[PDB]
Amino acid sequence: RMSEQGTFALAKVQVDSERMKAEEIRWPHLIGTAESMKQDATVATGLDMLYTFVEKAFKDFKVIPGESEESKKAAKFIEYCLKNMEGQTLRQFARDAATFN
Amino acid sequence: RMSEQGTFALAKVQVDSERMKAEEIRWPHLIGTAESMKQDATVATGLDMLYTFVEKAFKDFKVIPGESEESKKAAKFIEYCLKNMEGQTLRQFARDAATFNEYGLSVVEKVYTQIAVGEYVGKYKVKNLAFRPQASLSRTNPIVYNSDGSAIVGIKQSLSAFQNYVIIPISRVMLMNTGGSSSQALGVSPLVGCYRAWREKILIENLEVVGATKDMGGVIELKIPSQILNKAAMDPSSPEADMVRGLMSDAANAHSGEQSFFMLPSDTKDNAPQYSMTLKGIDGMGKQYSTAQLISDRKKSILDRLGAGFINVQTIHTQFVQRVNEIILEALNENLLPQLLALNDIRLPETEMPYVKAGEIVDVDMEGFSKAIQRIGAVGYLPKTPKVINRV
Amino acid sequence: MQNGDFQILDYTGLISTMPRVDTLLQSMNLFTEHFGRTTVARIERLDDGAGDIKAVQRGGVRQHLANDRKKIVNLNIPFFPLDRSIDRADIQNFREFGTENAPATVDAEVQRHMARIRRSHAILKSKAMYAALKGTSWSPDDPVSDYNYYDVWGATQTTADVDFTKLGVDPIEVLEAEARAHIIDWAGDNGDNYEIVVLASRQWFSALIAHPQVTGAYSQYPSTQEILRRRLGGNANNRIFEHKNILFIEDISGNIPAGEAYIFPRGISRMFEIYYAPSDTLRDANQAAQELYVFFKESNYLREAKIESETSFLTVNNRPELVVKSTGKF
Amino acid sequence: PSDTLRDANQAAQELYVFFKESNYLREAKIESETSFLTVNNRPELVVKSTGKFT
Repeated sequence: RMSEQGTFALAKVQVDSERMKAEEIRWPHLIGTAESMKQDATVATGLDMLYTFVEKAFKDFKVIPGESEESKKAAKFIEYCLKNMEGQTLRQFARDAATFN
Repeated sequence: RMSEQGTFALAKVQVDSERMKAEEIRWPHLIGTAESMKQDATVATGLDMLYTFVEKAFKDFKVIPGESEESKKAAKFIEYCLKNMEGQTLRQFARDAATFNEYGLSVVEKVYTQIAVGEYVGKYKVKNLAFRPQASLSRTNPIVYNSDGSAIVGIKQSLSAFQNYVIIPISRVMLMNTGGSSSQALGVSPLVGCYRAWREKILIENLEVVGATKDMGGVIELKIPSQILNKAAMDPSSPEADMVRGLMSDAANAHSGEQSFFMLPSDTKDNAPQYSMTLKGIDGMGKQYSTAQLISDRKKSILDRLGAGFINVQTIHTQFVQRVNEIILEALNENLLPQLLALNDIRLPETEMPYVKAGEIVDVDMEGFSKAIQRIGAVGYLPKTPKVINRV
Repeated sequence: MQNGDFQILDYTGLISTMPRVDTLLQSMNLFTEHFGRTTVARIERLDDGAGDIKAVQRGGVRQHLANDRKKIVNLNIPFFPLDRSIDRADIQNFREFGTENAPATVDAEVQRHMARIRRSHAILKSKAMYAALKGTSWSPDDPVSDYNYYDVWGATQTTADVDFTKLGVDPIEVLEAEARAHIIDWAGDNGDNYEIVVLASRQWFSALIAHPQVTGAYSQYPSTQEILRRRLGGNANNRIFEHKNILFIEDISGNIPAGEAYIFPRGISRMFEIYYAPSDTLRDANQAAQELYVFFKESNYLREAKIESETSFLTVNNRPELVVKSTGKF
Repeated sequence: PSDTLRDANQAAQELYVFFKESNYLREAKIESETSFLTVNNRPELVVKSTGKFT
């Protein structure tokens, strides 16, 4: 029928996963262990090369419109908004977004 | 005649298979042993590469309609429903469904909702293909059968998953499993088999680290008459005590440099000298087993089960990914689509059922494809249709 | 196969034997099966009839009728478990006893135990129907039910005794007069031409045929069913005979006491019934019962294997009136 | 954390619940555990108030 019969269990899947980690890589500590890594010349280099191509991809971006005349007008407005953020560019956003690595 | 004369014996085929496993890889424990694996840098890497191509295949999916006009309308509605789940995409579903490569099993529940405003007002979409994590399932009996071991009536979820810090009918659930026949509800995880090799691989790596740390070859040894050592211990304010304290610090700092040398008294009391300084070495033969090649054999042993053994250097890896894609498509084509059309009373013949086709995992070769079109085109065997034109 | 230390020999074959298990009553299909939910059952009786009218003077008093009669009963059901276990020592170093050198496998022992349990359950079910036909339930060492249907419903056991030593008297002339008259007068409903069947011990059936009357009946002209030159019931183990619109059957099983025979009619509605109750398990509790439950468990620690089987049923005879204890004298 | 060997020194959750079946179809059990402390870090800004009535 039209009724959920369960939960995603977000609050449990986390609490099992924090135990099954060495204690130097649990949430409140991983922020420090990341920046105390990176200063390894093989770890920095791997991250730097990854960001090199991510920035390249989101530099010459394009907006693909539909077939109707309404979509073409909407696509032009989208391109203006994404290219006119006050003090921000998609390259900066892409290199901030990619920090989940 | 028209009568069954046997049972699938689901409830027995399981109970033999749980005994014939080492106890660290039986159902209620395998959930922990999987996540205590993965943290091996060869095991993670094999699973990550597998999910890389599974997500790619189910990204640019397509629905292939039939010939009649009715099928074409149904195909369009199917594409809308599969691309408009509230908060879900097929890439997320594909990467949740493919978890049976870790636990032999995957549970997805189908929820339908009515449309309020849109192109198909009055019809029923699918709200979410709700993934039920294997860890949140029942640790005792996950799957419940008939009074006999013939068929499955539903799947049980633990009551502890409804808390912050029940039996779901089988008709609502899409089951995917691998590594076993149709009579093994709890499929065989690809990590079964690897397990013994992973246990050895780890132990050997531990021996290498401690072995390299403890190879004190060339360490400095000093011999001093015990008269000086004993006098210092009982007379802290005697000249012997000062020289002993100097040795304990000078010897620690004894490196090789521009001014390194040694000067010792040359007195002799017996066949052996009073003072001496020698650099130790292994009096015999060193280790023989060459633990390096032991690890390499076990790494190739693990990656082969996932088809990703080529990193140790159409392919085996590409054919392995196709297996996972086909299992997901069977559940999607045969369990969701017929039911989804039934709710919106779209009843069609067998030959007019549309089906979903996954994308291609290997990129098209521009050099090969361009010259393939010419060779077919120069003879006239290629039809003039927009389908061919849009391929460029 | 190995002979003495320095010699060999040839293995030839295997010989196996097992006692017979009877299925005649099962074959006759005289018992209807009911699958309940609880362990208690109810039966409703409603007996009616009529009286006689006496003459009275005209214009005076009148006469009045009586009323009907009702009865209600309740019953319980017994339980029958059966378990066994398997240990390492039973297969550690024992040769399979089949091929020359195949080691003993757990599967073979499991199949042996399956066969033994099935045979035991079949034997118990067979004995249950024989006990029920005699007018009492089968529940050894379980005085909880011990139901004597003759006492429970209220009745008496008709004898219809026969003597075979009188060569000048046909035994059938007593069976007819007593048994068939009693059955007709006690059918309860308004029927006709009920079929009569007889179960006889080996001694009784054998003595009956040898009686001079029966032999003289068929000797002087062929007729059919040639007793003298053919065999009763052909080559089958269970002999069959039919004389004077009656069917006679020999009890190979030997459950019937030697010399005794039971006479009962066919066709009567709901004379025999059997009920099954669920087992003591959460899966089957309060559910629909089944004929037999079998379970098997392999220890997750690899050091044990166990087998489990249980069942629960009751056999009920709803009319003790229509069973006659024929007894022979020799 | 709960006292179970799964999460010894691993993490914490508000409420753990477990359901068990004997696998012999003859028994089941229910479990639940919690472990928490309620702390008022500043016992300075809570003021008692007692009242004499009548």
